[PDB]
Amino acid sequence: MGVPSFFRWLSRKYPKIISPVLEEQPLDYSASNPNGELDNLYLDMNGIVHPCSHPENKPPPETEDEMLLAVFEYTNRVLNMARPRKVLVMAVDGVAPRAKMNQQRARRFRSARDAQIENESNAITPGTPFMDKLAAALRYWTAFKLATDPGWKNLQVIISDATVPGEGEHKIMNFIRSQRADPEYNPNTTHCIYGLDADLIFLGLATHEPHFKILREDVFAQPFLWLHINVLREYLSAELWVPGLPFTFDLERAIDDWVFMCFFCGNDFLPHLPCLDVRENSIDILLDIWKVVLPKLKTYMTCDGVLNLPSVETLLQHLGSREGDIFKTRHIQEAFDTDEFVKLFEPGYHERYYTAKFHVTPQDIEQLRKDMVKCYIEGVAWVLMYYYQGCASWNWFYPYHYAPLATDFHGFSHLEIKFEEGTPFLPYEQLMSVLPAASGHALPKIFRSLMSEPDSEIIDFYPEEFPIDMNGKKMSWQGIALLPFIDQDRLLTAVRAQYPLLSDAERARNIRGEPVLLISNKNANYERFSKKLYSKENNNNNVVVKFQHFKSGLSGIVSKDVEGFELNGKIVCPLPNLSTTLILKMSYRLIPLPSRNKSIILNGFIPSEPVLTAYDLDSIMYQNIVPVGPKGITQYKPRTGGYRAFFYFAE
Amino acid sequence: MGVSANLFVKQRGSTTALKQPKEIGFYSRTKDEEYLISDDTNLNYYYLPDAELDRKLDLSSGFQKFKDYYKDFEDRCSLRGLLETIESSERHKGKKINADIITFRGIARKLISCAFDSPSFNTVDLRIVSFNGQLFIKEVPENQDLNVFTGYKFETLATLSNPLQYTPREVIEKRTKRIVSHGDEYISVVRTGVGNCKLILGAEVDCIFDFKENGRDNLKHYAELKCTQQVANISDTHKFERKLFRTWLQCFLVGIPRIIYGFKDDHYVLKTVEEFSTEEVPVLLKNNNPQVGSACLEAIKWYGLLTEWLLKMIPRDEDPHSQIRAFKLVFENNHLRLSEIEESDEEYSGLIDGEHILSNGFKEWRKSLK
Ligand SMILES: [Mg+2]
Repeated sequence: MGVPSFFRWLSRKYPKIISPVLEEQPLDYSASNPNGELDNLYLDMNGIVHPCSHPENKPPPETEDEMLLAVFEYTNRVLNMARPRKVLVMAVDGVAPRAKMNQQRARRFRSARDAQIENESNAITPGTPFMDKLAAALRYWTAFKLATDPGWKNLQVIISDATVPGEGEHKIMNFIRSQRADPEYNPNTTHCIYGLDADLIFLGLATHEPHFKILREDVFAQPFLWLHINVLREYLSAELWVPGLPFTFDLERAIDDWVFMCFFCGNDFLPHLPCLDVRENSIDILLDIWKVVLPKLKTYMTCDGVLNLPSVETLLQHLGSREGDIFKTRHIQEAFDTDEFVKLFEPGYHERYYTAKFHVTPQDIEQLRKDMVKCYIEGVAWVLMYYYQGCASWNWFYPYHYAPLATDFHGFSHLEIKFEEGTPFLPYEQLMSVLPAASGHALPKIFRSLMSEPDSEIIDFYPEEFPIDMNGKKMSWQGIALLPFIDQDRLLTAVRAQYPLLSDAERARNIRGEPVLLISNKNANYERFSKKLYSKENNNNNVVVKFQHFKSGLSGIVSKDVEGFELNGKIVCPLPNLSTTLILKMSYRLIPLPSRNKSIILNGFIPSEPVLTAYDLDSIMYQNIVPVGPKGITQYKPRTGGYRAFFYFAE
Repeated sequence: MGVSANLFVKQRGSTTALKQPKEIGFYSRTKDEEYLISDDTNLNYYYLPDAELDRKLDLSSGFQKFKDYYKDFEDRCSLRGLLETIESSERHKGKKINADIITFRGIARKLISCAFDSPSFNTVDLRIVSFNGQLFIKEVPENQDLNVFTGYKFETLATLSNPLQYTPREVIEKRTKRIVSHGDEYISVVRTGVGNCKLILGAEVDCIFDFKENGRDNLKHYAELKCTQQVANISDTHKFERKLFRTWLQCFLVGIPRIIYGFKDDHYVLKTVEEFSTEEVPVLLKNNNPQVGSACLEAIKWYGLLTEWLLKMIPRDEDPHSQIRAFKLVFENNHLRLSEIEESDEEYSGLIDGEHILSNGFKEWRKSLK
């Protein structure tokens, strides 16, 4: 898509966050130009698999081999720009939670609807032969680099293929958070994310690691940009200020509340409130409400990923008081398909909007409203939990195509909220959930019969054409597919019945295959790891190594590969690698969190230099290249009343 | 008086440096005078974000509920845990640890400070010495109490009872209200030396900074957090520099790497915090106040002269621990250190010979058992 107005909002409010990527004219290890060096790098890998499989530039690659070649070319440019010195994480996208699947399914069905017009990219989901071919290929390309480039002789690489469940963006947060939980973790490791998504800004803040940078292509002006989280926290220190609070001000909690408002007023799982059309012209309205309400509360609204429902009701009540005028002002500013909503809002609001959307009688609406508001608030809780402490449930989802009105959010404050971590779906169950029948060639075609054959128990989940619903005068691609929500018990019992008919080679790639992988090349750990894991006492790998951040800038738990790798073996591209004298690789696991993650700055964090000045902050109370990494040794600012400060303050 | 000697305070030796220190083991002391050898319940973890300095934290708060357990102790300077820690470290390796003197770091700091501080301003105490086949040394127990409380509150505010990672958030939010208490230490046992003289020092340490290492010298990860004072006018720098110099010995004698000072404004309001490496301070003093900075190598040379003096002022190094012992009072008076045999005609001599009032029975039995 073309350059979103969201970046225009960012550049209008926060211009000093952006800086160009400094770039050169092939030796890896030489000091990089962009005012710092990176310890760690994280890849949103779908954010290159998609641009490869369906470019905005005219020529597509002609074959899977050429698509993979294009992926290797592009990743080589990315690493040569960023130069990670200690670790790299591949994070391929995987099996998603139900709340994600039932949103993705609609986009997936709409693509097959568009393919009928094109006859006159759905292979990129987990479990397909294409992603399996990528999972062989990307590992090989990494092994080749570690074996042949000496600049990487200290580097560690972490690989999390499509067989590993969880959304890639969530795999990354779990990695960051489990490293951050190690007592030996260096408080000042520099971090970077590559990825196309706007949400990454909020997730950077949600780590509370202030040394983050985000790497992106600007759609206008092939240049690249850094966005510095380090500078955004500096901006928010002015923007989030409120005088006279009864509880003490605290920047981490204010930032968590602001991140919560951003996920609330525009979301990847829930439908948007009709009042709150798009983030970039909406966040500032809720922020003004928060700045008005905050001094009446007992506390900040969020806490380590948990809500305070009593407080949130007061904001939503204030928004309800504005909701009518927000509808008026939207209409004043204007000066098969189902999209007709000419009744607007002013006659009766919810009393007539509800029957227009849901086809429900006016006597039933109180019950429907009460149930929808419960479900939407549970969704807002599940979303906040998802990013702050991982998914509460893989089984949970929002039951409806539409959101309540702002007037409707009250009486939920009495609630207490609960969840279970019930196991996510297998690869073919994931595919059966999201694929339209046209794309059914991607499954073992035994399953494809259940999508298409008129005898199938589950045909209701595979409509060949479906009702679609455009809103807000969006005369564009943006229509909501009103598909029936899947009964997972009906689907899973229909799908699992086919399993004993499948080949052992088709049970492969439908087993979970849960291990993440780690690769090394005469690294600081090499002999220790080799000595236990491959010259093991047992042929059966019961032997496992735990390891800690201090020695090599990474921590985890480590064990032999399941893949038939061996210490003296060598291997071939799907340009032989000679691993037998060059590499060791292992199954890998995160150290599980000792206790719930805290939104705090860790002990021993040193700030970078400040970038803003009094003229910037006083404008908010109404650029160039920039440094990265710690500004020297001292953990505390110079201040009046102190020995080392006295000579400094006296120049 | 079977033996007696003096040393003039301003005579100085020649050896330029201490030996490299090493950590033998540790113990922690309960509120109940129970000693926990090889146990670390009392080891705090440092934690105070730079944003906390914005809050108007008051170091007097909770003074009326201060639990000063140390006043109630039966033997306020008892070496028992150090002796039992050395015993625990000797037992699993079948031999005596070759150190010439066993003592607390506070005693050693008191002794070395004699070269610089007048005995009244020093509060230089009575000291007692004895031998078995090596020397042992003990100190004789002796608005300003709010200044004492201030340090204990500041050390309580700046730390956690467990690692930050493992601490649940409620324990951080409660912290300003928490009761404050004294006589509840974690004490490390440090092997060290000066010239050809080898030592064991028991030393209290406030907190660890990076992380615990299991079964290894944690010594490179400790800090001292020092009782706070204001600095706002030029003469305050010299008053601070004297305190810093006293603080440098207190880390250097046992290789502790980090010194942290908090600063008050007035009343008991905390204003700022600053940090120094133990290796900076001699040079920092050498720049800002040379007559103070100079004292470091003078103190080390004096510590050499002292320890050779102790090992030559008619000590006994009679190696069979079944031999008859000897016992001495020690004082600093009129620019002389003084040393004198406690004659068996005095009740204190009969006590220190016949009873656990200096050295514990279990320790005496352990060394008699070779
Ligand atoms: Mg202290």
